[PDB]
Amino acid sequence: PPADQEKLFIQKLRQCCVLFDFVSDPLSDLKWKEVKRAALSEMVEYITHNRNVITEPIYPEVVHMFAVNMFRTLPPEAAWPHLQLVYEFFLRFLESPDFQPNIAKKYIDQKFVLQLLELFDSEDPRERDFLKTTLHRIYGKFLGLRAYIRKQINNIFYRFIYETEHHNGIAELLEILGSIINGFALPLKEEHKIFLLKVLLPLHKVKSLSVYHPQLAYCVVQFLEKDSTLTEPVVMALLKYWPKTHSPKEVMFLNELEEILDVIEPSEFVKIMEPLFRQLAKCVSSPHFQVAERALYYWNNEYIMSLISDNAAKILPIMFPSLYRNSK
Amino acid sequence: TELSTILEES
Repeated sequence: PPADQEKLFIQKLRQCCVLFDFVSDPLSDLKWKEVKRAALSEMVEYITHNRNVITEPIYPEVVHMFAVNMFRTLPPEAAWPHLQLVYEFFLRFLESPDFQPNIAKKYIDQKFVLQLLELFDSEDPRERDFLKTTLHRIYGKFLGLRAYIRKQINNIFYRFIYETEHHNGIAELLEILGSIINGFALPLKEEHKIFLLKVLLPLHKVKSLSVYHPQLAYCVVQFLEKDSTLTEPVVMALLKYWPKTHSPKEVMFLNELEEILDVIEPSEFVKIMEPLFRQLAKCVSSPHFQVAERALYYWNNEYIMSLISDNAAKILPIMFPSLYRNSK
Repeated sequence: TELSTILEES
């Protein structure tokens, strides 16, 4: 009945929107940073454990407090203790069982998720981890934003492939998409298939592939476990984007290629087995021992030897030409 | 943080 408990919550949220920086007096600055850090810690534990505290007027105050503190200009950081508490408070706000997306959708709009994506270019890996979790939760709770979030993530990827070729959050964004792909509907819609062929595959061309390669490979494998039909244009694309210059970079392609073979269908294997083992034979005879060791590890794979024993008439003449011939 | 699966459609 009395809004004293709700009014104090709104007071402390609005108090955290004061970007004061006292300067001049160092003691007053430390006192201000303390009371803001204390208020944030108080609200974090309050919203996590107390029940029925997220009332309807609380929603616009939380989103405003997050926007005033987080949506800033990225430096080219000593204020991280405050930033981390705001990420934690917002995450506990989204994860609360009392959180109602029907109310927060009025304030978690497209303009909000756009400014949230701009923060993924932060150089701080701790910040990108909080952004990764935050956007993953917004996607899963706001169906009216899922189409927009997928569209804007692609715009960041198209710019990263054909323009700037510089973005520090490529790995975190790909980690989010891996959970969306794992839940894709039965007949993969055309939007998702165009995303695989024209976004995920061209991501192997960028020079900085070594930074987001584990995440990129996971999205490619999950696409083939949903629809095995896409195995042929994926494998042929990796062979196209394969580093013709023998370098340690092609060890990453060998890992992605075995992870694909672990989920490939037999009927889909025979359609690309010849061009694949022709590249694989080039790796087992490569001057770089590190890439030959990784290729020779394919024989240790139990499932891969089964596909070779079933296609020995065509695969063996390619791997060991001095010992096996072929004909009609 | 491994991120749980997000179902496209129920």
